[PDB]
Amino acid sequence: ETHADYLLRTGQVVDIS
Amino acid sequence: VPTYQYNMNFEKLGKCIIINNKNFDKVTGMGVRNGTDKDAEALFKCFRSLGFDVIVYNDCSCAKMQDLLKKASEEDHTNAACFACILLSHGEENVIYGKDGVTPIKDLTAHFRGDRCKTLLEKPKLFFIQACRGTELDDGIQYKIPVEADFLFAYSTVPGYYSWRSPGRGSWFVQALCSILEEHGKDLEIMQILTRVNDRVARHFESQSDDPHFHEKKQIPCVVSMLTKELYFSQ
Repeated sequence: ETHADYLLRTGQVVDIS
Repeated sequence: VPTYQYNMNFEKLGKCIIINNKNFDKVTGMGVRNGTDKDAEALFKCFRSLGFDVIVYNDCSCAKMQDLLKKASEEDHTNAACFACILLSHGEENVIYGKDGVTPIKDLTAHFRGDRCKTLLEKPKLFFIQACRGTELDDGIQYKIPVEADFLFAYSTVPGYYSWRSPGRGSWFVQALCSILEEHGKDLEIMQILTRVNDRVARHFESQSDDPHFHEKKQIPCVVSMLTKELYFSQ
């Protein structure tokens, strides 16, 4: 339920570097 | 004692399948994998340099992917030295996403067991998987033969972890893999290559988002080998 998990389970988190 | 290499004296090095999934159905809510096209383009040129007959299929569904690999194992590989498959997608431990929903990796590779693809017996069967295998983050610190023999899995990450990616530079595992192949693809044995790869993604990469909960994170690849001999891409 945590938004920080939303991104991860949806694989939206990225390296931005 | 010694013992050695896999026979590489064939007309063809082998076939290589690159499945590039960038867009997924709304049903799954999974995000667009921006930068994967940059991964696939890089992988394309590298495996071509090695000598593989590369083919890239885009945004495949679970059935497509399943059928795609099924036929591959049905083709005649007698004149091939080995076979390679590169999976680019979202995933969860033991699974890879398709445009549809989800598919167990076991079923993808299963079609190549020695008793289900005879033209590949005693020949290396390689699978490179660029996908998450969970959502955890690494935070930081300081005669007859086995049907299951001759497989090699080069996972971009360890079980249960997230697999990083630059929208501009592409995923970490792929970026590093292509660098080592470009410089030694035709010089070192697979395990040496995949080892130098582990070293790079491990030392030369470190996340960097604005959100703190994903900052300065690290990743380590996972190489799973059932190979019975050394493998070089140069007879």
